[PDB]
Amino acid sequence: GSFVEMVDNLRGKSGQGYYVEMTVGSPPQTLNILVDTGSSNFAVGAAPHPFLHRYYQRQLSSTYRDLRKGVYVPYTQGKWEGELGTDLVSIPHGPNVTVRANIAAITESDKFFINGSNWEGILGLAYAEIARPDDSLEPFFDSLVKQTHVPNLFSLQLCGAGFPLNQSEVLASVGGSMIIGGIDHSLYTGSLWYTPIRREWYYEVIIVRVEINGQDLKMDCKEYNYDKSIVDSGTTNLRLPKKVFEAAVKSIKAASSTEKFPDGFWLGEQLVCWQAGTTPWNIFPVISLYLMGEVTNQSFRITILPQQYLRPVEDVATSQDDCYKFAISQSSTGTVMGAVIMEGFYVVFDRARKRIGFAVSACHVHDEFRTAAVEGPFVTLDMEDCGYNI
Ligand SMILES: CN1C(=N)NC(c2ccccc2)(c2ccccc2)C1=O
Repeated sequence: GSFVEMVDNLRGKSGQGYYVEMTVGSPPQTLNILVDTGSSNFAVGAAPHPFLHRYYQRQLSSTYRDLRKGVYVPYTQGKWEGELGTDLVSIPHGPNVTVRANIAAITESDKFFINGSNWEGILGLAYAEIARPDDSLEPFFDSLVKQTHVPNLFSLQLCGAGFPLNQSEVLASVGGSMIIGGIDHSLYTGSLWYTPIRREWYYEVIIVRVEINGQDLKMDCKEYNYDKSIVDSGTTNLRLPKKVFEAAVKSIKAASSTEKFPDGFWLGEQLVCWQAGTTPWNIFPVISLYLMGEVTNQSFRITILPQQYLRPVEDVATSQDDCYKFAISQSSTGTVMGAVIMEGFYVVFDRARKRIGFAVSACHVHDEFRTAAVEGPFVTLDMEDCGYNI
């Protein structure tokens, strides 16, 4: 492990997000910032909000520069709005550099901040193409690489605890690592396998085959990537296109048929509980996603356990039962490999070589009988046809 200063610099959990400490302005203002590979703006709370105990105070920063431009960011379940500017930014448990970066000072929001998440802003790590208002607003990572000698690569080890963390525990617990400019070999086991970044906007990838307990879902592979497949630390669940979700849920139900679960469970709305320590992991299947390899006609697979796709939640009665929600849900916007999937792996965002690496995480939750896996190669034909075109 050659990046000790950055190891264990994340906190949080899949449901509320994983965050890294950052500083903004002169003198430095410390904020906790959501690590989001699914967006491209660096945006921070800059006005009082009921869910924020701190926020960016531009009037207190001598290095603040006003860009005299507003930004309006609506998304499916809410929105944020703010004022654009630039300031000096650092990552205390990061590279030892300070950069001048764009900052959207959030002045108004709806269902953006999450009560008790402990973060006050978001770090959009994807590409300029999806930055708001447009691609002229340089993302943080682009600024960092341009201004310093930091290599154009970052890697994420998101560590799910495998059980619920209360308010005190989640603040005191290590949630993982964000390695800026490198790969830390202590964070994974086995080999790193790489899939191409199809296009630089979201971190888009191509899924070529899906299995549930080794059984091929047998859908036309274009369905798996309709209308895109992305790697997103800012999404909790593994989200699948409607038809893929319907086929996967049918297969997962069939594999786990020895126990009947309510419709609300499969809809990802309701929790299910078992007496302490009796979760029947073995009845649930493993899920393998095959990804396009770097070599022509070659693929590899990543395999997750129910310890990844069943998200630990506290019981309504804070009982001694072990409870979970089903963290696979449908999408009308393509596949999303969210935090519950990323929790199984060390994920290398190799922007320099336009590729994403996956290896079994040193912190993935498993049992004595099964582990997550990253394996290959497999001979896979016409993988280009798996990609969707509008
Ligand atoms: C799926 N997803 C995401 N990865 N980041 C969010 C986002 C952020 C900025 C602009 C559009 C979407 C997000 C993250 C945290 C809270 C709210 C929204 C979002 O909705």
